[PDB]
Amino acid sequence: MHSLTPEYLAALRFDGTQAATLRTLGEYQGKQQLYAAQSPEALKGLRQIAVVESTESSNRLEGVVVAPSRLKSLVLRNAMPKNRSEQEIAGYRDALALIHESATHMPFSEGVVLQLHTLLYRYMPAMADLTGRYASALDQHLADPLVLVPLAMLDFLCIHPFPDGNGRMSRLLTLLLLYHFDYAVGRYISLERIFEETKEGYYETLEASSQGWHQGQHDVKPWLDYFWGALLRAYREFEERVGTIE
Amino acid sequence: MHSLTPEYLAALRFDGTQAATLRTLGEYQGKQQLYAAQSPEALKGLRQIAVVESTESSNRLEGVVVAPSRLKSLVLRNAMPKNRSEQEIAGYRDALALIHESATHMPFSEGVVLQLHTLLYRYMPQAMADLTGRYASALDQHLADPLVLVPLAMLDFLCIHPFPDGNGRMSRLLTLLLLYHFDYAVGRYISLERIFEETKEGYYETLEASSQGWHQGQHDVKPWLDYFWGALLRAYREFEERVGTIERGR
Ligand code: NA
Repeated sequence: MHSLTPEYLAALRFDGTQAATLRTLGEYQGKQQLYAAQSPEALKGLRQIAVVESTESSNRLEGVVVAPSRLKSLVLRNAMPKNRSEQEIAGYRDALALIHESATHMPFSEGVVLQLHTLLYRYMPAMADLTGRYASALDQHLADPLVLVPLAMLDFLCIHPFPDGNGRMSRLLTLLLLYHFDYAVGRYISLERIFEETKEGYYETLEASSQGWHQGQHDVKPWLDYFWGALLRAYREFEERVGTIE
Repeated sequence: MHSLTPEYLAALRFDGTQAATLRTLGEYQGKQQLYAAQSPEALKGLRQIAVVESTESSNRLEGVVVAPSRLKSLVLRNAMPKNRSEQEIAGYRDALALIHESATHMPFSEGVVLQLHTLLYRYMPQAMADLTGRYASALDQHLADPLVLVPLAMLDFLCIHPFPDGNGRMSRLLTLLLLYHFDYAVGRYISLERIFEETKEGYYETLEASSQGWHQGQHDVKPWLDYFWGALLRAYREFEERVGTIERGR
């Protein structure tokens, strides 16, 4: 878990641009409750588009697609999957549904990760060291959660802990950890979709930042800049739908 | 203007702590708008305390004090000053009130700075050229977050020492002015001057520390930034404690 070691984290340095990006994401989080108070009538409409786009993009990034009309039925009218592709959609759908409704009760432990992985594949016929370093980084404030969350996911993808679903699991765990710090934009704007729309950047930054990872000499700036950027696109897109402030 | 030079700003680097601090202040900034509308009563109560503390504390840091009963008659009843001490309390009172009501119509221009310095010495018997245009240039190009530009502009303001007298009080008044330009309105409900006075040792140790090698443009602004942000946090944390009390024991 080279990204979450005390040595690696204590060495991280941010330029004036990154610093401003963090302050800006702090601002968006703070206004989350205002935006809602101003346009609660808009929240339902956003959720349905997000829940569908999330299941659609997260699976399509893995080459899994279903007929457009079946996507609707599986996600919105709880339909039964009839083939391998639909079974992977219903699986992500259930995992996603649980995180949106219980993330604040689900800690980042092997138990929860295995629980979510089990849902993801429920229609199909060193996590201890990751969760521990992450837990230890929070407990000691070794870095802001907007740094730990993305580095933990970088390490998760490098660790490649399950034979299948590591990419989708990384995207599901991203929502889970963001909710632990009340970064709820993921509920009204699909992060999986935002990543799929910047698909090239998503995979280039992950590969660039996972280079030299085994030696602990990897550079996380490419992945952080991309992550914070997608998180901003989500807030700006959420803002463009529920007004602004004074 | 060694702190607001593109080279000095493009060079600044922040550790994991400083980064978390900026994120935290960003969090507080964007939430006191709804935190206000949900507790209007508590505010008006804290405001009549901060306005008195701001004037009391900003002037006492300069060794200027008045009778305890006179302080309230001057600040809350616009009483007329009857000696030099009261004339400085009254001047700050007027400049402070002007900022709390027109800050968003008062850009950081030489005009606004002199307008304020003139008020500060309204009851008394009797450079900024670049600093302002340098800050303007830094904001326009986004060379740094406003939580960096503001504190560095005040460090430069104090090092320039542009007025024969008032530079200290002026820096504290200008701090509130600039913070309002970025929606950091906690200074109205929790006195930033008082928070500085309660930690005066840190206020001066960091200003003297971060101004070493200032003329050659090779000074370390971390001591001052860390102190400033820390003070701005005590203010917001203290605002959440006070609004969480006055609204539970009605
Ligand atoms: Na909890």
